[PDB]
Amino acid sequence: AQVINTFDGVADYLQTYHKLPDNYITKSEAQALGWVASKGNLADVAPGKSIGGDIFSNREGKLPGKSGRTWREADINYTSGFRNSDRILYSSDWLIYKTTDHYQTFTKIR
Amino acid sequence: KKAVINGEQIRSISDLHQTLKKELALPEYYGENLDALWDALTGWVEYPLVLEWRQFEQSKQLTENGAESVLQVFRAAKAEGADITIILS
Repeated sequence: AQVINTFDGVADYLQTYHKLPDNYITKSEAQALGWVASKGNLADVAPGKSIGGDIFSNREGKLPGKSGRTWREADINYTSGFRNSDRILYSSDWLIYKTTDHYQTFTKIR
Repeated sequence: KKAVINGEQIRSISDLHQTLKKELALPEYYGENLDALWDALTGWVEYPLVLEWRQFEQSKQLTENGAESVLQVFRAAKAEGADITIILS
């Protein structure tokens, strides 16, 4: 399959192809496959996949907002079990940020 | 899963997030912010979930609009489809 799930791998991919790598599925899609977050069974129902592609509402307003710009997020460094605290954030106009502390702080990387 | 918040005991927005951390069995890395809460309510917490928020008004005081912003994430999660029942008493 060749899973791409690193900050720079996904970031590069996001900027070069304007979409996430094939190893990503939204929370809703994971669910339809039998994902029960509290079970930490994502790898069991969708091997090689990670949660990604869902709209990021930037609720603390930490990321730069702008008219017409929408943010999305995707899990980074996930392989199996329960979800970690790493996320990649990308906007419609391709600004890329990351967080490794569950959205407390962000670092711009592109 | 059941979660209880005694509003009259919430003295800060910090108190609120730590109470939620415990009551919802959130990950140890819980970001203690609105984005981390949404992420926990939609990709971590167990369902069905019942949030009983007692003395909501009193907690609304010692946290500013914080209590309201936290409540909105729960309602937003419910709207997203999460099976969450909110009791504001």
